[PDB]
Amino acid sequence: MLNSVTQEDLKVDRLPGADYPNPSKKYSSRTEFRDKTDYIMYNPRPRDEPSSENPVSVSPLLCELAAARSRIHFNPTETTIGIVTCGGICPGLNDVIRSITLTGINVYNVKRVIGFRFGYWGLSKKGSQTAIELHRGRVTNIHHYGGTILGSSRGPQDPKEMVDTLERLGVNILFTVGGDGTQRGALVISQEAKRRGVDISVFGVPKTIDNDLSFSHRTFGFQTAVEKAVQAIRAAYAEAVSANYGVGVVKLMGRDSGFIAAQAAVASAQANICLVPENPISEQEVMSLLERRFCHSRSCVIIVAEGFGQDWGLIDIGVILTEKVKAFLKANKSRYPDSTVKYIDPSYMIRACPPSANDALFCATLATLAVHEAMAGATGCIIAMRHNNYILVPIKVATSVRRVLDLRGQLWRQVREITVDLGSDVRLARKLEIRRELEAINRNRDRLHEELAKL
Amino acid sequence: LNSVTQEDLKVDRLPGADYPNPSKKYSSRTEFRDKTDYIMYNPRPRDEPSSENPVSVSPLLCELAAARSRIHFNPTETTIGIVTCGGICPGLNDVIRSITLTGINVYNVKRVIGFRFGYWGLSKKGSQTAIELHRGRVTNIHHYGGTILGSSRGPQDPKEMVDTLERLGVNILFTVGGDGTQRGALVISQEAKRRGVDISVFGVPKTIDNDLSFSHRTFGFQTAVEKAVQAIRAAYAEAVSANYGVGVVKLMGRDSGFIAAQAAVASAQANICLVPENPISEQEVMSLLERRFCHSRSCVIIVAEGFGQDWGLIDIGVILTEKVKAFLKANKSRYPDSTVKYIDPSYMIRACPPSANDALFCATLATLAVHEAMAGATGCIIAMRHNNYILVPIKVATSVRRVLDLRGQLWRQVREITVDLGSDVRLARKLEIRRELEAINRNRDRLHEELAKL
Amino acid sequence: SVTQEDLKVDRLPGADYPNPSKKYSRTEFRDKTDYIMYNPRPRDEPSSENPVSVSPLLCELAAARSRIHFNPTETTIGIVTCGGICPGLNDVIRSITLTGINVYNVKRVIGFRFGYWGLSKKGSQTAIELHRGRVTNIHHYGGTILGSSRGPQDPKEMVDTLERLGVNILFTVGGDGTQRGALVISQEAKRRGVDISVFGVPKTIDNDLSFSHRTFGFQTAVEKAVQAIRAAYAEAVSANYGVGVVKLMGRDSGFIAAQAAVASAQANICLVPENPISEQEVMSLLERRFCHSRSCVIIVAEGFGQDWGLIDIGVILTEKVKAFLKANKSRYPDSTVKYIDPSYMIRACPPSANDALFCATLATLAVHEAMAGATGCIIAMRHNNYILVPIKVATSVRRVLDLRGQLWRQVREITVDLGSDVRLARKLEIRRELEAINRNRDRLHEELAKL
Amino acid sequence: NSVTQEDLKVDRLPGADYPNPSKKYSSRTEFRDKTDYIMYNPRPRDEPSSENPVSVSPLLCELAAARSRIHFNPTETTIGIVTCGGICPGLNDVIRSITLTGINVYNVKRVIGFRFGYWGLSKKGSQTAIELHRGRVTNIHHYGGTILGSSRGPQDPKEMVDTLERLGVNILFTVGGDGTQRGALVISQEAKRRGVDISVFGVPKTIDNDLSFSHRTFGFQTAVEKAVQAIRAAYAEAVSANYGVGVVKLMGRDSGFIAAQAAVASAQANICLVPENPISEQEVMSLLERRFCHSRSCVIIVAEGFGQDWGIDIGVILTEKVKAFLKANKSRYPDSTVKYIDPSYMIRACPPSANDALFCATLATLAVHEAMAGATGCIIAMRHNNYILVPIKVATSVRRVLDLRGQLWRQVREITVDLGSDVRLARKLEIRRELEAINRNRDRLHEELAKL
Ligand SMILES: Nc1ncnc2c1ncn2[C@@H]1O[C@H](COP(=O)(O)O)[C@@H](O)[C@H]1O
Ligand SMILES: Nc1ncnc2c1ncn2[C@@H]1O[C@H](COP(=O)(O)O)[C@@H](O)[C@H]1O
Ligand SMILES: Nc1ncnc2c1ncn2[C@@H]1O[C@H](COP(=O)(O)O)[C@@H](O)[C@H]1O
Ligand SMILES: Nc1ncnc2c1ncn2[C@@H]1O[C@H](COP(=O)(O)O)[C@@H](O)[C@H]1O
Repeated sequence: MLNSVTQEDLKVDRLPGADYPNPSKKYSSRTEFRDKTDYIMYNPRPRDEPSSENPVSVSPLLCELAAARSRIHFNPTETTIGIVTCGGICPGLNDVIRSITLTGINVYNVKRVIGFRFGYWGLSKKGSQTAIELHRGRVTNIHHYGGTILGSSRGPQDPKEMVDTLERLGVNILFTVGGDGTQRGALVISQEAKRRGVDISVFGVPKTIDNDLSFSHRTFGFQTAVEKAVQAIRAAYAEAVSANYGVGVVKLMGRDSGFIAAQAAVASAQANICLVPENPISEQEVMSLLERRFCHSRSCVIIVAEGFGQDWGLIDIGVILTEKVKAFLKANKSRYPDSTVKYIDPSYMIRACPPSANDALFCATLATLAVHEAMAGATGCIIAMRHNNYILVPIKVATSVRRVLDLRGQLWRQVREITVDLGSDVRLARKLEIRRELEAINRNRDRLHEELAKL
Repeated sequence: LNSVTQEDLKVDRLPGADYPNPSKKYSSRTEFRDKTDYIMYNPRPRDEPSSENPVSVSPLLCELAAARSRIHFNPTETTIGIVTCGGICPGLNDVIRSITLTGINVYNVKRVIGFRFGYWGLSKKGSQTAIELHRGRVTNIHHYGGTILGSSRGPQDPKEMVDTLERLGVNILFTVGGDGTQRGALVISQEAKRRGVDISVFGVPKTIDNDLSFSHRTFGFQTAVEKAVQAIRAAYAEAVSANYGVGVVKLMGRDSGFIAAQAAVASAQANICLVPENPISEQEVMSLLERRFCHSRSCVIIVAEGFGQDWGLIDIGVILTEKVKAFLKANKSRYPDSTVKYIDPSYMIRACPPSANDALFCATLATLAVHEAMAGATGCIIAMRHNNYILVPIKVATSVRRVLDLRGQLWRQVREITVDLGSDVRLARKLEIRRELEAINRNRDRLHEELAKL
Repeated sequence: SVTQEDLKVDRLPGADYPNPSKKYSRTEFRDKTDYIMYNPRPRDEPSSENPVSVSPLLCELAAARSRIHFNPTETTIGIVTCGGICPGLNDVIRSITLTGINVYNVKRVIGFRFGYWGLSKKGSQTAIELHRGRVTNIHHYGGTILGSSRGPQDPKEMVDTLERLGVNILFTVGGDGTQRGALVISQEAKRRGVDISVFGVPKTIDNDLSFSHRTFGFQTAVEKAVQAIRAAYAEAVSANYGVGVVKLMGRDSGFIAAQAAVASAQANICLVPENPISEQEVMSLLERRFCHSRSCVIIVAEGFGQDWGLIDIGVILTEKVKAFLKANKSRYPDSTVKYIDPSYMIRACPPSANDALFCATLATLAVHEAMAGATGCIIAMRHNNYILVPIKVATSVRRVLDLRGQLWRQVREITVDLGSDVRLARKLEIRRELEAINRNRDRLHEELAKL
Repeated sequence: NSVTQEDLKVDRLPGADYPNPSKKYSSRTEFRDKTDYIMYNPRPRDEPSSENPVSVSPLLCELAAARSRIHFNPTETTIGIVTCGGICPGLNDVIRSITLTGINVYNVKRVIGFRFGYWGLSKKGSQTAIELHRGRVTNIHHYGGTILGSSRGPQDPKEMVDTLERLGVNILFTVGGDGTQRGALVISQEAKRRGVDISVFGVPKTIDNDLSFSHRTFGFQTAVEKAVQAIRAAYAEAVSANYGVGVVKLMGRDSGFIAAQAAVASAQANICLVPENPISEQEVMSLLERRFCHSRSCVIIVAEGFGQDWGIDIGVILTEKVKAFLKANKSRYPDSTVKYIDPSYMIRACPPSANDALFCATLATLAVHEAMAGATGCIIAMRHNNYILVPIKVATSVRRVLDLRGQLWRQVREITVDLGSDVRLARKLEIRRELEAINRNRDRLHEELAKL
């Protein structure tokens, strides 16, 4: 499916012609704009052992790098930019709206920037009345608060009606901020526009807090969601450690992927069990890990992605896991007397907020390069990040496959180093830990008796 | 330089891997590594896209860090030492905690020792103060700033220090510190080899400035940016609250501008960003200020501590503030009742617990450092490039300092948000008035309509 | 019904020792009991003579005393934390310990583990020695280093433990249940003629203590509640006809819901147990908000609407708002409802700076007054001063929002009313906005003429 | 205080001809028919008797509340707002709550924001004045500074009342310090002289919490929150060094309220230096050397107003002198380190704490209630947990300062180092307490280990 992917699948569509010079006065000289397309390897691992001659990629694939171009497709002073935000909100939405608007105006001096309201609905004939004019002063402070100043909706709309609106308002570039659904719909707008011979770029900024985009290592807002998940885990840990046989359960977003659950688990440094849809395990296996933790520890923290254990009945795995942990501890009152289970569901608090500084940097940079490349005629593509570089990826290939935790990858390996195992001798482990602690006590006893001898 | 060879990147291994990895953390024993895996130093292709697979611009391959099938040290007889040197940095306690817990929870090591107050803690007098790091001692240390071991800047006698490592039975010393510390670490490694003593010395790079070669990110850097942004928000609030207000923020960056540059973009409020890599004159700075003040009533200036050392080691924050005040006083006629507010957050950007993303990074660096030291790696540091954890010999890592690429992606992003001298500011304001009048008129129309149906 | 005798704070017999504190001259310790008025409102108009209280009642002020009941170098302090955790618990443990050691140089400080269970014969084995180095950093994280439990224990068994370990002062950190049990320990100790102060630090995040304006951790719970409301508002304002529902703690009182509502500055409806209103009245307020606004934020205390069918009012209110909006798709098309329950996140955290100050001060004065023989009482705050209140009166009556008080009045100024003409209001607001647009249009056409 | 009940009598514009239009309260009984009072000092003069207690002070302060009858006709009323002096956390919250109370409660005709302090009411400056409608203030509470802007300067009172007349302003809210409120009283009096119907009503802005007839000013608690952030950093630097010293300078030109509360709130302070308690260079170094007897780190908090006799930036000077002292004593304190943090404007140029947002909204809301009800020449303040009105004249006569015999300063001294206590005896007893812990732990561990 992913080994099915060819260099042609990664070839980024360009509208015909680059007839205008880049007006940007932001770089030192004109040599810092790009004459030609530069690439980066999809997989920078070598195929063979080190030789005398240079290394060769395991993969045939090259990803197009995003940068400001010498020659652009759209005449800046006649260009109108449209922005639309679709689906659930995500930290940094306002940062993206702000940076598209300011890059369009401060760098390219575009005629006009339009904000379509409440998702694709804003491009319907009735909805287009609500469209707002984004001037520089309108976006100055929007990055301080959560949500989208434009609003969102999950619905699709009639592509014919939507391209009617883009024509009527003279929109030459539409930036679609949304998930796979939105970008699939964006590609349909691009194709309807081409069919009518209308000069319109449609350019996607991927919005998925779950970080489940293929050809991508990081989507905007994900790191912020982890920051907030850690806040919920700290609370769960405080509840759990404050009880004799205390259990803290945190449910986090992750419908089909466990990236938030896994990173939050490691980042918290307090997680004992981490449950993700990629690693389905039974009720009985979970309770085994709990009873193992309780052998020589009096508290347990369980992180569960909302997508985990859908076969345990779209159902609330947080409530169900909490019931089953309570049921298990009640069945074993003799071993775990006066046990307590505390459940935390931070739900929307991890996505409905302003971004972390690192996410603000990322949002601004994604938005800025998106405008550079759309001005330079890029269409039917998304901007993404891989191996620390900003790349362009056609929507078709990006929306064909969902990314998921590699259970043999680096992150999941780190999760297993901090969580409880069934393999290791827990009695032997406690025996050695008592020795390490007695050695500390005895060195302290000695250093103290010494200090006390000199008063 | 471009005179770096594959041999410069070859990571030293102590002789023998006689023990199986005891780790019970992974699903099966196939998830440990039989052989050394590599990643390209430069994953850009040399030629245009062909029929055959792409080829690196660079000959160089960096060794990837991972848990190994076979390890050099007998876990239940192994003693780990930790020492923290130099200025503190967000995540120091996270690193101490993760070395300790990886050593104990994964490898079941005999003992973990924390040497106090840097290399001084391995001197004969200083070794009395060494503390026993058991699991219960490190449980909560990640909640607060600084180092539970303490630091010092000083070097010590390598002979005296290897005496201490022998006497206390230390098999692995983790050196958390800057180039100075890692150069000294390599000398400990070599003194140990000279005496035929079985000791790995393994570096965790500590530099908040993110100025490590063969590296894209050092621990604590992202946290320093988070705190720099806090100082810029304050500077902006002061500046925008005044008619012709100027906010000046000085940030760390002795020889590099990574913190200044990322904080500038991350704040989204910066107008001028001054870094040692791009020396410009007093007159050029005041030009950018006067340009900002053409059609704006506030200006925010970020300055790295290393910028403008030629302006007559010296506090560029205080000097830049004096000169901006002097310039605005000389021009009261154009800029009446101007205000200049100076913020130096200094140690507040490094003396704190890490961001979540830095906690993840610290724990992962520390964990892989223990895997690789157990597996016999010595005279090297762990680092991050292109989103992967790699090993790099200390010799090459300490030969050259990393610095902003003025033609790189970050510095390009800084210039998109900051003031330029090239663009017509009168034309720009003319067009912005048009865009704003169009907004006002569409709103005026939607309102006259809503009002007709009330 | 409360009399001056109900407020008389019990003192153990004798003050035979000088206060050893070298922190302050000796004139800054107190010779005699000082008081503050329960109600500092005047009975009569302003006169020639000084004003006179509406209330006969005087509350005893807390301060370090010249003469103390316990011999410091022979005194052992016990600490126990009971019930659900609360922001600043570790700050209180830390300040009791450091005041005991740094100020009074007490022999020993013992931390009983997991609530009153820690003073049972089996539980007392787990008791920990609180020396100065053990508490240095505990204020950086949430929960209690001692642990908690809800259970009571045999008072006879517990006073056995206090005798065996030589505990002279037990600090009981907990709610009314805990302090009622604390008073029983105090009385069992007196019955056996054993020299033991039992002194309460009130733990209730709900701020529902009588003879009190503020309990520790409450302001921190509000800080975290506001975080949940900001998220609810971001969800709601990002939707056409969006509704954000936040459930907050408040089993019997609405202090958190009310303060969070005002502090957020984003609340449209605030539902508290003190003001029971019907499903139909709530939906009336929603439909009123939606007349000329596209978002609504609803704060609901967990104790509100228990007659709507112990039950999760957050889930039930959310279902009913969804049901109401679905029944009215014609007026509110593509409406969305987002529910946030921050639950334990508002109590399982380190305190705000203002709560750290409060916790340290409560704990420090608690140690001063227990050393000075105070027993069977709690320390509390009224009218910006630290006071002592006997447990008996403090545990007789629960405090609840005054619907005619200053806070609830402020909640109603920011929330939607049924009384006002919404059409007239929108008419005038369009005028105010058009005046802004027209002045801006003029200032811009001018600036542009001189470019 | 030579202060009399007459000094506290709050001026009312003549007439209350309009009913309160507020539909926010359940019924009309929740508005106030008459002025209610609270005692300046609620401490009793005599011991508990049969009869009710009597105040030590003759003074009664007027309580702030929404009134049954108001002076200004709401639908013809224009509110002006001006922000003067250095910014302070919650400025935008105050602008927002004045605007929303004016519009949502009273349905006032118009709200005007004068820009860059009193300058905005000058004839040239009034061109820049902005229209505050409901939509303009929705989100301003999320960020620091003032959307109106500030300046320190006074202006011609004649010119300013000219502007208020021309624009039809009936209420001017003056957000600023004593300087601003003194100038506000002059506007009030110039308006009265011309027989023009104008309330001038002050919202006190001082982060230092140095207002008389007041226990808390808006933004103070937020400044403490941020000061603690600087102290945590200082402590991390200091504890990470052998003989480490962290020095934090905080605002406090004439008062030490921020320094004192930050010291206690941080729980990490060893020395706290405030202008109210001037002590010598030699006395400071005595406290440092005492801390270093049995501790390896010291945190020193210094208010900017401390040690003006030291012969100016007290932060830089104290740091130099501590370095000089430790260098003179290398033998006792080898490889010592001193780290200086000046958070300066970071403690005031930010959005408020939740508790300060509550306070700002409440101050602003009651300010509008009372100005609509004809109050003028006064400020709103908080004492003993209640909102009160205080004439500007008395409020601007005297500065408030730490009581060195008061409750807060006593709490500072409980946590800081003393010279009086036997440090050898103290360490002896602390080693005993720690050995008792070690021995109980050694026992519990040998036991657990015997049963595996
Ligand atoms: N290598 C590691 N890095 C970071 N956190 C870890 C690591 N190993 C374990 N942890 C976490 O740290 C906690 C230590 O507390 P405890 O398990 O009670 O000793 C464990 O519960 C894990 O949640
Ligand atoms: N492309 C961009 N992305 C992010 N921040 C930017 C960008 N362009 C400008 N900014 C910042 O946004 C601010 C907007 O304020 P103003 O220029 O006063 O409208 C500028 O001063 C910059 O600091
Ligand atoms: N006097 C006030 N003080 C503080 N917040 C208020 C006040 N009046 C209203 N609010 C809040 O501020 C919001 C203003 O935004 P909007 O209602 O959309 O105009 C209201 O919905 C209330 O939550
Ligand atoms: N009663 C108290 N309440 C709060 N903080 C205190 C108290 N006594 C001392 N402190 C602070 O707690 C710190 C404890 O660290 P140490 O002095 O090393 O034990 C002291 O340095 C003071 O800053």
